[PDB]
Amino acid sequence: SSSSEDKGKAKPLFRCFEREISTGGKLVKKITNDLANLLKWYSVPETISLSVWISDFSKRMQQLSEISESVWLGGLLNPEAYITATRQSASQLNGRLHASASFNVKGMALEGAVWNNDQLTPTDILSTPISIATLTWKDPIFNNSSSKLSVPVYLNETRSELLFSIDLPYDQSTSKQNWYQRSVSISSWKSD
Amino acid sequence: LYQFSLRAFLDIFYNLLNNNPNLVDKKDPNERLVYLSKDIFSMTFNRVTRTLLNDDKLTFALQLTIISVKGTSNEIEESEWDFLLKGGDNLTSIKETIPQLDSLLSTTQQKWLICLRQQVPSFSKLVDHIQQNSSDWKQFFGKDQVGEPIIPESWIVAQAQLSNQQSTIVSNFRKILLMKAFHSDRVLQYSHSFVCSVFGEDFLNTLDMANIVEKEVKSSSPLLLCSVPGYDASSKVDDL
Amino acid sequence: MIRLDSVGIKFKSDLSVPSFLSKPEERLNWHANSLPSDELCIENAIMLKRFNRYPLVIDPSGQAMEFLMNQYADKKITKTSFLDSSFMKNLESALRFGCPLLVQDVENIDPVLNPVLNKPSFMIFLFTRDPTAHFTPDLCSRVTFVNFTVTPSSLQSQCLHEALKTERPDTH
Amino acid sequence: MIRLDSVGIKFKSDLSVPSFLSKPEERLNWHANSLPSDELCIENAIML
Amino acid sequence: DFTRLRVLNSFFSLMNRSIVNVIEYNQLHSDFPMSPENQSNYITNRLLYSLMWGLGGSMGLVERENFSKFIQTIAITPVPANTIPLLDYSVSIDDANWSLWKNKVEVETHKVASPDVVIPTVDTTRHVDVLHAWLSEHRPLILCGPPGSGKTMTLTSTLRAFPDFEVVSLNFSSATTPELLLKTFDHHCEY
Amino acid sequence: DFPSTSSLTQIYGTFNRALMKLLPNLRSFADNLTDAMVEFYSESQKRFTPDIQAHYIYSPRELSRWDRALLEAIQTMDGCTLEGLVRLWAHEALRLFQDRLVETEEKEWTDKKIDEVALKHFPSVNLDALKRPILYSNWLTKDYQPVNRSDLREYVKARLKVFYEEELDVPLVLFNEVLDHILRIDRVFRQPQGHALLIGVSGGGKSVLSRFVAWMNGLSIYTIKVNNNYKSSDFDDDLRMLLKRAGCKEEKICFIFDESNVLESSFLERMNTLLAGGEEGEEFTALMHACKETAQRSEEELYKYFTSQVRRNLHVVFTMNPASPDFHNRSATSPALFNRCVLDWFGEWSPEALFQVGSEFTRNLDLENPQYIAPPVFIQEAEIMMAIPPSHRDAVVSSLVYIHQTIGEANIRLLKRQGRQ
Ligand SMILES: Nc1ncnc2c1ncn2[C@@H]1O[C@H](COP(=O)(O)OP(=O)(O)O)[C@@H](O)[C@H]1O
Ligand SMILES: Nc1ncnc2c1ncn2[C@@H]1O[C@H](COP(=O)(O)OP(=O)(O)O)[C@@H](O)[C@H]1O
Repeated sequence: SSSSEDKGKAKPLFRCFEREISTGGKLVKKITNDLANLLKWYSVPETISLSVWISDFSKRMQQLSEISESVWLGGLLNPEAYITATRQSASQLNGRLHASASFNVKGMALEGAVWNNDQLTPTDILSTPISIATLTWKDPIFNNSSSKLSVPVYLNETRSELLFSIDLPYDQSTSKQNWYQRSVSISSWKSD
Repeated sequence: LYQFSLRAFLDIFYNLLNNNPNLVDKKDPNERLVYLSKDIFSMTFNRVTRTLLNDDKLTFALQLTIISVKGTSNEIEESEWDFLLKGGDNLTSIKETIPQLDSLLSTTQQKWLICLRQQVPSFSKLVDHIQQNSSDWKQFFGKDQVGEPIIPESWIVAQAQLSNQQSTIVSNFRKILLMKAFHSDRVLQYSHSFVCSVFGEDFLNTLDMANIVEKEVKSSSPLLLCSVPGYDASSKVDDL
Repeated sequence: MIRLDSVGIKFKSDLSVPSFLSKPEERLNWHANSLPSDELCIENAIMLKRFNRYPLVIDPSGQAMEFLMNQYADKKITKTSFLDSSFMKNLESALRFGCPLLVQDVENIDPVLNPVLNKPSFMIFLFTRDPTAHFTPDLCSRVTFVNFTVTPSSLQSQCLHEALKTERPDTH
Repeated sequence: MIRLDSVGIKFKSDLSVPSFLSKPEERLNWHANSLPSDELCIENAIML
Repeated sequence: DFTRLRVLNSFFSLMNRSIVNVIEYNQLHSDFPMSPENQSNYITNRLLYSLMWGLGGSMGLVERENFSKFIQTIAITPVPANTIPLLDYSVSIDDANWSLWKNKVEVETHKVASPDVVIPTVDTTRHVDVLHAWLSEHRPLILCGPPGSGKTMTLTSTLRAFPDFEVVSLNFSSATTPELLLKTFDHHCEY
Repeated sequence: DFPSTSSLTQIYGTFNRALMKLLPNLRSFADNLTDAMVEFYSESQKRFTPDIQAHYIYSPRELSRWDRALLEAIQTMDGCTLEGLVRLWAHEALRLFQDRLVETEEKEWTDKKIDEVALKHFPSVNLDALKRPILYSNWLTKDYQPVNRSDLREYVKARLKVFYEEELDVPLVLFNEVLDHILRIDRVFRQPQGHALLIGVSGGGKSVLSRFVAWMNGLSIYTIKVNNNYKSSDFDDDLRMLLKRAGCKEEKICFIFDESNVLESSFLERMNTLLAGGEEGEEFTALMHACKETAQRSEEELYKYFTSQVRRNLHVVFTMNPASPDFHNRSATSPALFNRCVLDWFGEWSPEALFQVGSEFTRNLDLENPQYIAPPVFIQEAEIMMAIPPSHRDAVVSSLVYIHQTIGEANIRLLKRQGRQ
């Protein structure tokens, strides 16, 4: 009754977005009409309320639009792809990922840590958002890697789909063991 | 996993009347009805708790509680028992804000407060209270502050007077609502506490398997031991 | 009656409003004054007595105006009309001396009576000769209609009673 | 009952189908035989 | 009713106005007058523009829309795509080529729904251009539509954008007569 | 013609974006408001077309009165929450769209769209915002603000006890609709050039209620006393004075003019002119001499001053029965009436109102009977509406209502058979 009536009012890179836009649309239309009738073409957390799926869904299609006229990584429909893409594009120019001919992402979050003084350091928060980051594919630097911490970037909280892995320096004041058990990770998608 | 039978309740009811320890000396009618009125709850919980997984012993305890005060002085308002179950369920659609409180509350926090003032009449004057006496709600809405959140006594009294409800039990319930709204990790702490202010520090406490299987279970009723993966009850049986 | 019955309220099944609001003696005097004997007139006579709002009589055949004229002579009954201006004054006199005033040709009633009809021994009777006449909803609301136009049943009675009254004068 | 009343058929405004079809003694024994003591069951009892 | 002279006058008055914008334009930009190129495209556009408002003004809305389409699907001179009723377009005195009305022309809390405020739209805009041509010629135009449609507003507003007009309202009734209208003069004018 | 929905959304979107500055806490609800006002307005305009009822014409004028009423309310309140903004939006929708409706079936459609639109655009609003009845009044608190049937009744009931000794000693049953009208009429009197058009049954309450509220606003009541010999020359006379006390005396007045009052077509025209703006021979002298006189207490400017008092000091309350053949054609006759006044449809008295009146008029009669058993057909009747197990008194009063209605229908039948009305 009330539930459906509601939802209704809310309804080597170009290669990539082409499929996003494309795919999004098909889903736009698909769900657009499928509802009208009555009267997960992408990955998201097991449990997650309907209102949020919709709320988030709606925000993703907009993400989509802003892309047409022309990057919320964990908001795209195929994050894996966008990356495997940038691999070649970022490669089609200059050419192992690395953070800081390279792209920039926003919408990610630090889980179990915070970034103070160009490094990972302890916190009382379960997770804090990252406004943006620069990644670059290398071949060069990954040599001083025994003094840095490997932080995995998962599609989302569940920690069940790894997009890629990124190396970062950490507040050496704490043990490398204290860190390994802290289990810091990065979610590319965080709800609010 | 929670299939309970009428026969099972009737069995509890029988003992509430006859085999009630708490009631084996007095014979006065208007005296005995006192124990009878309250013991139905605790006695039912004693028998049901044996089937419930730990995270559900309080959940069912809250239901039993809400029912026991029904029709008494300290009976929980519907709007109040409602907010607990649905409160803020729509948060992701709240566009109203509370400017007057940016120096004190986050965005989501404000949103939540709008729900409270909006859904529950007892909290009609919460935003104005938070406004007038900021330094009490101070540490409450505050980040990394050692010390458990503290709902200001000033509020636990101001509101205890606005509504014609000066009851502890009801007061303890209004505390769950604030916690659901601003500290979800405290919901259990405070629920437990509320339940305990109706029955007793003890009602929610952990069972001789001797008696049960002996003089407390009719032979027509089997004994199941539904367990969690990897856990084997098999032993327990062979023992007895 | 069906409503009163389906709800549990008690009333008389052989009830007759007239014989419940008038004595068989007065009803008799009514007939002596040219009240046609037909339950329709007898019923109308009752409204002409216990009327709350004033009465506006629909009497095309004139059978009523005769009645009321006799029935009320006693109290100096006046017969005026909204025609000649001689009217207005009669109204003033009849509201001062409390006498019954019958006014013909309601067809054009000055609105300068609404406060009268809307409100001591005074009373007014509005009349019509038009059986096929139309009055506004306003008038309808401030009036107590009493319809004297005869139906085939009404006449059958008037005659039968008249017949007997002559044929079997003894039993009458 | 509304129907009967509307048609002019006379009946007991407050008729207990259970009393109309079983003696008070017949019931005491029903309960003594474990019939739950509620209006629904007493009604069921007459059906049985 | 449709009468031949009623629409031709409405139309002549516009065409004329058109040409007056040239006289007027130069009169300012005397510096470097209008190019033959322009005084033709512009005028020839102002002709087609003038036909739809001079004859379509007295038509329904969708009517005038169909009617304008027609003009477009027959005209010679350059006309915007058959994907926007020439109605939605105007004619710029500079470029001299068609323009989109949408490209044409805030409030204070307390004057919000205040009677005298007029949030400008495509309608009010193209309306002042048309009424301007008729008011300049001092013709007796008639704004016709249902009550609330914007008539009283459209007028008092166009006249506001011309400080040389002193307007005086009057509300005719079933019994208005030469005299009433007359008396209303002897109280603003001088014989 | 009428601006389009897009054209409109843009016009009022601007108005609202600017009005919502008085409410920083609701800044994101502005375009929200515009979409709801523009949507409900369009829906009503298409559901209520002239072929159904003459006066069922609508225009952006509604959207404007709507926005101006919003602006006024908001200016007299220390803040407002979404629910506040939504209830205010519903209330004004009801005054500007529902009051005029004739059939209940038409008012329900309205009550339904209001709710429907409100949820489509104000999804986070709590339904408590739309709890019926949606009432408002400036009589029980400092400024405008919601009110409920009870508190309002205890009030009007008190203000009525004093109205009786003084003014009119006619007992008024405050049934639901009555409360609804002595509030709508109020709004009208609380405004400049405020004129009302009450159309309904005769003896339904239009005049007495118009009085009680003329009285509440300290307005003086006036009415021409027409008679079987009252000429179209008799009128301007009273007119000279009515306006006289309004402009010169600065005396607030409620002129309750009835449809029977127009004994001549010329009669409408006079009012039809004074209906809008505010307003010869030797007369024209004192009609300025007094001006001057009070003007005290340039010639032309002097007469504007008079015609400017009348306007914001005199109130016209027209009353009509939509059954007298001097009705429908009345609009085509005096187009300022159903076009300049606030039309409030009284209509008939509901079965619920009839229950009340019959109830209170028999409050002192002994209609008790402890030996009375409510029959099944009647216990059911109370169910749809009266004590848990209907009482003897209930049986009586409700049967007074039932009987009243049988006469309505017997009338329809009489008409469809003997053609008598
Ligand atoms: N573009 C607009 N800007 C502001 N208000 C408008 C606009 N269009 C319509 N309106 C509103 O619609 C109403 C139209 O009334 P008006 O034009 O004065 O009467 P009529 O159309 O009967 O002559 C006005 O009250 C005004 O508030
Ligand atoms: N709400 C009410 N309760 C009780 N009596 C009423 C009510 N409304 C009207 N009446 C009675 O009915 C009469 C109605 O007259 P009035 O309202 O002045 O005329 P109209 O309704 O035709 O304009 C009054 O004299 C009054 O006594």
